[PDB]
Amino acid sequence: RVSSGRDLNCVPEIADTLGAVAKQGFDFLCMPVFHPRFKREFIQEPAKNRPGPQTRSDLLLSGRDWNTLIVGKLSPWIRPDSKVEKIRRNSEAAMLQELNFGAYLGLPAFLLPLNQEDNTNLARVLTNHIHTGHHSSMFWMRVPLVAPEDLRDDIIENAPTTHTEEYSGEEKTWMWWHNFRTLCDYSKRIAVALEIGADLPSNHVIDRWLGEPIKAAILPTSIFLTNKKGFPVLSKMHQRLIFRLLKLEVQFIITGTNHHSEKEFCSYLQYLEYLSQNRPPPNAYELFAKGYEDYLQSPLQPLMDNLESQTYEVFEKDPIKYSQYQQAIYKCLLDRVPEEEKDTNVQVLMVLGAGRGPLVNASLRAAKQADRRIKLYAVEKNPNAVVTLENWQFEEWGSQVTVVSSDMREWVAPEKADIIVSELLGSFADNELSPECLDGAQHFLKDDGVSIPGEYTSFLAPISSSKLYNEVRACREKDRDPEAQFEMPYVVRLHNFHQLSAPQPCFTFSHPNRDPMIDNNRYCTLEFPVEVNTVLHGFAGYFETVLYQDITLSIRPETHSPGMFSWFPILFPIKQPITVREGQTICVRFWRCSNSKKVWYEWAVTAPVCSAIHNPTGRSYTIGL
Amino acid sequence: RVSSGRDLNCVPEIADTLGAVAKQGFDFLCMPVFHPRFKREFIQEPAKNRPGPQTRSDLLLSGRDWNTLIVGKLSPWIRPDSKVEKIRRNSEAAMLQELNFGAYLGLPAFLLPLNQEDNTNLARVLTNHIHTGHHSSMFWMRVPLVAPEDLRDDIIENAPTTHTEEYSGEEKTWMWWHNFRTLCDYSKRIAVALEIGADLPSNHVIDRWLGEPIKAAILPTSIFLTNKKGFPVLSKMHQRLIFRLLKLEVQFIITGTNHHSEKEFCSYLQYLEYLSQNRPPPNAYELFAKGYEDYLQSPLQPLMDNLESQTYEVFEKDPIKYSQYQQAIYKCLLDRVPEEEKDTNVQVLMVLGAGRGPLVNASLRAAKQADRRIKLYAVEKNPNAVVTLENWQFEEWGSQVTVVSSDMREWVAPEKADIIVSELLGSFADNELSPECLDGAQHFLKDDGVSIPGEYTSFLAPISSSKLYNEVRACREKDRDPEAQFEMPYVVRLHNFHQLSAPQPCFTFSHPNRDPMIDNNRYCTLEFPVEVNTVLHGFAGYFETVLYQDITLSIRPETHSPGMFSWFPILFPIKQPITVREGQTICVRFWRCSNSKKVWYEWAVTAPVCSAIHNPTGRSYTIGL
Amino acid sequence: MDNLESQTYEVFEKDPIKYSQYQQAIYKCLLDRVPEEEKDTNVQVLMVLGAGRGPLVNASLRAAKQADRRIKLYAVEKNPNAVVTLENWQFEEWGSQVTVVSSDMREWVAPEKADIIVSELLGSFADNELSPECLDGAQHFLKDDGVSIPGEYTSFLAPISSSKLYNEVRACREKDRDPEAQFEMPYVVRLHNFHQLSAPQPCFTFSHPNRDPMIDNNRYCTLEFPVEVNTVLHGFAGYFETVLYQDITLSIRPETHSPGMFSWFPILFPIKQPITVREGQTICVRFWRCSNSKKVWYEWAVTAPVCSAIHNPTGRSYTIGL
Amino acid sequence: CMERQLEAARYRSDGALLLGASSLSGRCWAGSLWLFKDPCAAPNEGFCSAGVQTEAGVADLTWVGERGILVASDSGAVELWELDENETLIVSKFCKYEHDDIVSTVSVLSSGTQAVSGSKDICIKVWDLAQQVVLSSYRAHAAQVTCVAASPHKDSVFLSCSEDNRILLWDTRCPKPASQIGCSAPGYLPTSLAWHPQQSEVFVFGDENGTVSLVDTKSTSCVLSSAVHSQCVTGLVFSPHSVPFLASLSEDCSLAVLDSSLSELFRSQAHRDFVRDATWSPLNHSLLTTVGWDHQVVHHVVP
Ligand SMILES: Cn1cnc2ccc(-c3ccnc(NC[C@H](O)CN4CCc5ccccc5C4)c3)cc21
Ligand SMILES: Cn1cnc2ccc(-c3ccnc(NC[C@H](O)CN4CCc5ccccc5C4)c3)cc21
Ligand SMILES: Nc1ncnc2c1ncn2[C@@H]1O[C@H](C[C@@H](N)CC[C@H](N)C(=O)O)[C@@H](O)[C@H]1O
Ligand SMILES: Nc1ncnc2c1ncn2[C@@H]1O[C@H](C[C@@H](N)CC[C@H](N)C(=O)O)[C@@H](O)[C@H]1O
Ligand SMILES: Nc1ncnc2c1ncn2[C@@H]1O[C@H](C[C@@H](N)CC[C@H](N)C(=O)O)[C@@H](O)[C@H]1O
Repeated sequence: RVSSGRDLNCVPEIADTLGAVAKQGFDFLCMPVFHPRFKREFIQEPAKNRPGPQTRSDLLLSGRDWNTLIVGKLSPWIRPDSKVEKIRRNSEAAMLQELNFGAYLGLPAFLLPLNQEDNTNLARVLTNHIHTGHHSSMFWMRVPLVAPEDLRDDIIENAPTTHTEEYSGEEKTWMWWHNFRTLCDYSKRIAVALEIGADLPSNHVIDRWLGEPIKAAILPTSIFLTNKKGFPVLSKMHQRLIFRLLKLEVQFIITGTNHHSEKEFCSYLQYLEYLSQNRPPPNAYELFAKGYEDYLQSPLQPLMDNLESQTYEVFEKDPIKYSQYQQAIYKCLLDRVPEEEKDTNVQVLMVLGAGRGPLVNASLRAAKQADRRIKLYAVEKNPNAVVTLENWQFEEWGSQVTVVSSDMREWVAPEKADIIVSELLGSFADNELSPECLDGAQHFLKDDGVSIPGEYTSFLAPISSSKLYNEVRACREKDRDPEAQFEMPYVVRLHNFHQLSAPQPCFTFSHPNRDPMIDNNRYCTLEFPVEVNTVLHGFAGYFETVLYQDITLSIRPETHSPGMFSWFPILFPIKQPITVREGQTICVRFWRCSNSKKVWYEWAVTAPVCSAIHNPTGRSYTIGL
Repeated sequence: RVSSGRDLNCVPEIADTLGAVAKQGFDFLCMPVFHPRFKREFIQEPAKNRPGPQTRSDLLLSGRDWNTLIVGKLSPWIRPDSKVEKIRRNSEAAMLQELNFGAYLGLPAFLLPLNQEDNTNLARVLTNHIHTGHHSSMFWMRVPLVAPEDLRDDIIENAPTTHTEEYSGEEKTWMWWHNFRTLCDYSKRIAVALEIGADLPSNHVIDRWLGEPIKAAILPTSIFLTNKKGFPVLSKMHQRLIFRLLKLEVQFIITGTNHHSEKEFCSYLQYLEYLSQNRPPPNAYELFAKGYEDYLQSPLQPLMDNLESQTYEVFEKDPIKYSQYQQAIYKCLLDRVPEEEKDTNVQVLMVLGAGRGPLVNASLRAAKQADRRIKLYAVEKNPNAVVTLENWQFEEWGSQVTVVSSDMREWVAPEKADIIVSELLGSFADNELSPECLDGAQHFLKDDGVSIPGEYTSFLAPISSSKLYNEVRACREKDRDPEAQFEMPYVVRLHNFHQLSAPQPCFTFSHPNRDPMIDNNRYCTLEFPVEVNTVLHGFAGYFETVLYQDITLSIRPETHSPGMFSWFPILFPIKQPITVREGQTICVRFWRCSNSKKVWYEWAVTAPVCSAIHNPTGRSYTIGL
Repeated sequence: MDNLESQTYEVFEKDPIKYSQYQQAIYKCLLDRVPEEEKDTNVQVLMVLGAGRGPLVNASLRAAKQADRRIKLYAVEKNPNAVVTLENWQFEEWGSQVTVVSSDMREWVAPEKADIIVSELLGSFADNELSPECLDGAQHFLKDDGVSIPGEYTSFLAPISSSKLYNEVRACREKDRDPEAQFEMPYVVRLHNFHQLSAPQPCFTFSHPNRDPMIDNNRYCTLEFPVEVNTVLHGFAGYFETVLYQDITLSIRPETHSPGMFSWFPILFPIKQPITVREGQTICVRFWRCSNSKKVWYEWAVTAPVCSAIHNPTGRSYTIGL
Repeated sequence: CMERQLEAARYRSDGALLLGASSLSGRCWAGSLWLFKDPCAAPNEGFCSAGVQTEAGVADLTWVGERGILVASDSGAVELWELDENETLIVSKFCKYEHDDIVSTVSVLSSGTQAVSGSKDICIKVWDLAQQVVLSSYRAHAAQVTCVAASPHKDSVFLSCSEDNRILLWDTRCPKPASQIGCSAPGYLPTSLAWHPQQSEVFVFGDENGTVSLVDTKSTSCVLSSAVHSQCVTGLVFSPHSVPFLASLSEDCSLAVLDSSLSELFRSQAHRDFVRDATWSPLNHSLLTTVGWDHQVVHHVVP
């Protein structure tokens, strides 16, 4: 089901109209709060002293109806950016007046147009309103894909519509929204009511709006086509946009009169409902992620903290990760012990970081699948999970499994391993110190021993997203650097965003690592070719890992392991957004750094302009050894 | 219905036991998370290397069961404050171990006893736990009304129980809780599980616990009596405490074995249910307030801000305030115009701050009740309510009511008033600038004109309440003085608190005020005789007002207008709690201060010790003119 | 975690008592370990752990041609900047009699074992520079009968009154941290405008070597300070004493203060809130020394005549980096 | 099958061995009772004479005469189990739920018809075993009761001790039955008690700090004392000899044997976990059997 409203600019009686539209199917109504034609004067007599009432009364609706059903509209004569001073001052005062009234009423949203380039003063007035008191309305800025001036009929003899295409020009309205939103300092209270036209502009004009805070999409009746049996429908290309807009999850708004006289207004609506009924069902991943879109998590401190029982519970339900591990253990066993040795050869297998035991069971299943014989150690530093483990090996595993309560960097192993098995991986691969952990453990792997994973690689992609930029900004805390929020990565199910270039490999680690001198520090330069205009707000990180041979796990979108929900992407913000133009290269630099106590990342953009170096010294973010 | 748990110290099988107690009626279960008798060693070999498992497994319950049904218990051998070093160190390590395990499990609460005077080290260990990571359990400290040493049978020949009563001594356990809670710096995560004994101590010992954060009350089976037909019941005096504890709203915990063999455990429970079924129903006030207990509000900025439509809505429903006003207007009319003048004399009545019109209607009802004739002005500064008003006088009132949109301090009145009517009052009477507002309006009241209200008086009482002290402390914001929270009053429905002395009048204002030189500033000294031991955390303010003659409104508890919910009490905190002893006097000083732009209060305690002067200069809190 | 600056070594190298006290300790130890008949046959291995710019290495050398006995010297130093001063010393002066070693004493693999380790790793509260942890990880290279100089140290506490210092602490509030952190860390301060409310009492004690079966450097201690005036408590002055060798000591405890020794001022441990104390009352204070593998810290609380909050729980405001 | 944590070991006059044990970890927290006519076959379950599961753990037990077993339960119950006619079953005679918390200690008074129990609920109770009722209930103590010990020869006299630091001498014949006793200055918490089996006037007590002390009731004064252990002293057991030796068990995992002036004659490190009980053979007076939480049953030879 879709959530949709009706946009009207004529309301003779409020009770009637609200009823009529509710009957038709609408969840809400966008209407004037003052009569659209009622120009008021605030300075010059006698007009200023116009006897009241200045509008209709709050008593006409319940408090609840106001809060849930009505979206305000700015009166169309209010022009804060007019070149006539008097109009500029009546508008300033009238915009305040209408905005104060919506707040009085408790309206949940309020519409204002960006229908021209210069909206400075509108922005200033609204900013000022936002910083006055404690009111709750969203502000939806009504912006079109295509400017009215670029949409007109070519029917003026001495003013032809300019034929030669301009890549920039056709993005003029994104820049209207961009400047406005910058002026108002990215207020989380200002979102987009994107107006869809009969002619879509080019892709690139529409993608432009990727990662913006679209709260609603406005559909004029006029853009609908007519089918065989006379019903309203949309072009194939319009449908594609409806689907992208449903995926984003926005509210639809029908505007204009009934241009299909044969049926009522609910017909338009029923088509939208038809469209959302008809989209693909949520896959397993999408169902897990459902509640988590653009929700920002501090990544786990994997060593200094102990995971909670319910955290092991949620991830033990991964339908792919463990069966992939089983298959890696399976293939490895065969490769190391020939059929003639099968009953003579007992492989020593160590699970390093055994949690509640799923990788120990997967090992066991791998052995009576390969039909080979294994001795198991289950090492775990978290003494709370060790309780689950030791209760497992008494009731089930038996002396085939030796449970070990300690850090893998610490354990004095009674024997050496044929195979070490671990999953110590975060969304940026090595961000849980898997390298440092497996390094200090490897002295007990036999000279020909295999590590599973054998290797992993992280990847980065630049992204656009005002929404996420604002989620980060909102993470400012008392009693720390006021900009620290921006100098740490976040595990996040990236949703309202645009990825600006394809992911490129960042850091790579191999196990075992018999480098003469082991160094886990890294420095890397990446150059991301960008072919759109946009604003950079951060870098999505992902990873890939080679478990064994051709058995892999991946959260890189292009090669994503299907069904695997165990890792969302990671986000590395930058303090200040950076404007990038069509055909420019974004250059970014990442360092992995350490000392004996901790590991951290530091990053900087070097083209098309420089950012500050982020997180120098792990000043805002370290990962505890 | 009551919410109650079972306390057990023996659990052979978890699934069985949980079921059994759920059957009996219990909402939750308090049990050991390790075997109570299982003393572990952490330093000396060989005991330290005891093969595991260290306890039973998380798998035995669902994640949800752990989170909602189980309250942990510290093992009774854990003695962090022992005089034997080795016991002190095993206990430190074992307390950590059990506390980490409860957090792993996601338990909602965890019990620890204060069963002796010195709990410093227990406090330190727990504080340290609280400041390690991000876990969610409440900690319930199990404290008795009466210490075990003061409860024993007098059956030791050469160690008699001391007969002569000590007012202090019998409060020894409050001081156990107090020191502990001070040590842990008032953590909002530490609350009281108060253990009720067969013999209650004196009132004064029990009142001591007034205003403390009691989350549960523990009832041993042993304290219950037996009735005619063999069922468990409690003494009259125990019932009184149950009622006070229900009113506070806590969770009950049954502890001990079945000492009424004739019936099952649900019998004890059914008595508690009987008790809460049998208490008085919520009066009208109590129903309005239901959701608001100890919830802190910033008071309204009455002049600089405009109230919202829903705010007028909620208070227009007051069943007493307006009918009291009507009755004042009624009596005044008769007193000013004799029966012979009745049809000849038309009284000019001005409603100053008319909101959505209820006091205008009450005036109108007062006129055709007195059967006298009136001309009405309805002045209102809030242009949004003016919309409601002007729609009222077109549809209903007619030219009998002249709606005026402006500030009463500003309006040039066409004629003078016989009677001004206003309700510009906050919970501390004059904290919405009613004095300043009526002062600047009075030039248009006739020389013999009446103001309704004629006068008002504020009142103060010192209070005890750790809960509220903690609610204030938690109001610290970024980007302002870290102690400002304490230098402003809060409108709050005071609930978990103890009032230490009876309210005493503070500031008084009269209208009209034809003082040759008007001064609204005030300075006042109050001396509050205290007869209990306690800790002072703030001053509850209240008020009384004389509408007309004997027609009053009041939120002073002793003279509270019944049913009137329009005002909760006000709270004036102090930065630092102050210890007061039996028989001491609390001295407090309040100033009302102003300049041309704002009004504020400044306060200081001067006995039994001084506090800092609060809010000097209106540095943290002013009321805008 | 930090390396001292050249001018910091400069100022303290001028102490007219500390080094001549060390010399005298090294002197007495040498005689006690090698008899007159062994004098020309016996060469004592002496290691200076934390050698700075070399004064304790020179004091050792003076101690040897005073005792007229023979020594082999290692000069270990973790601060590579002072190591420059040291290595320029052993080329121009000391010669192969002194082996300069650039590393942490907890890290160094020693070629031989020591007869005597010499160190001054002491702060104003004795062990507040991690001398225990440092000498613990070094002791595996002291011979079974080897002597540590210092042999032991003891910290001391006294409650104090001082509004001036209470206000100096309060004024140490910084942006971007807990607004009360100033009060949850100690300060090295030349206490001047203050009143000491009770006589200093011993707090923590450490011994070297420490062949405790299981080494534990954590500590918990309760002190009861009888007060005989009315006043307001604002903090605890800390001091220390150390046994270099036998009867050779250093001290900043006022009653037994080493004359002329300016190398250490007292330390101040504030409390967040002043506490009123009355004639004849007892002030009770509790200190803990705490650690993990990365850091060491102190936590403290007053328990009588009223309680304070526990200060610095978790090293939340103040740790000493390992 | 037998739970790992062995709590109690007592020889019957005929040489057969009664064993008590709890499950103090894992899924099920219960206990069991075992009879081993072959004492060298302990603790293999197949080679036992009798055996049964109890509802909850066993904190303490004691023989009642020759066939009765009196049990201190985690559940708050004191229970009496009866040995079979054949002595091949163990059958529940009574389970009485009278304590509000773990029953920690139990002892049979001289005439074998009454018993005293001690609890974490701070109470001490006197039982009629024939009647299966609580006769008396005493809240003398101010913290959990650690040990109750009947006198050898008088049904109304017994020792008790608590974490409230009181050692109490009791005599149910007096209006005020208990009387506080012990060393000059209050020392460390009393953790174990044993009357001298010959001089019915003297006892020993163990403390939380590993000291064993000798007390005259006459002198109300501590005669001798020795630091026997490096950890708490959980049990004290006199030998059945004319001049009795004293066995000392501890959480330091060791057993020691001391003479009447408390000098060390013997020490055994054999256990690798807490030593929970000692019992001297009625037959071979130099053979001493200890059990512990390592699930070891050790037979010692004492010079
Ligand atoms: C969606 N969701 C629901 N419960 C959650 C708990 C933690 C997290 C969480 C928080 C911070 N970082 C992450 N991601 C990186 C982790 O390495 C993911 N792995 C995935 C596999 C795994 C297995 C056992 C125990 C922990 C884990 C964690 C997840 C997400 C949760
Ligand atoms: C329980 N509740 C539900 N909605 C509320 C809105 C404001 C408040 C509120 C906030 C801050 N101070 C107050 N109390 C002092 C006010 O003077 C109460 N009067 C009571 C009468 C009245 C009549 C019309 C418009 C406003 C008012 C406000 C109330 C309480 C509310
Ligand atoms: N250095 C280390 N030594 C031992 N265990 C570790 C170390 N680092 C992390 N761990 C544990 O490794 C586990 C890593 C988890 N991602 C995997 C849990 C389990 N293997 C599973 O797949 O469900 C956690 O339980 C950590 O507590
Ligand atoms: N100086 C002022 N001039 C005019 N109106 C004011 C002034 N101060 C406060 N008010 C209005 O006075 C009203 C005060 C309300 N407490 C009463 C509302 C209404 N009389 C009622 O009882 O429901 C609010 O609507 C304020 O906006
Ligand atoms: N663990 C350590 N290993 C090596 N050197 C250390 C260690 N800890 C501290 N130091 C050095 O020890 C010296 C201590 C100073 N107080 C003494 C300097 C010199 N001994 C003098 O008396 O002037 C400093 O130079 C430190 O850098």
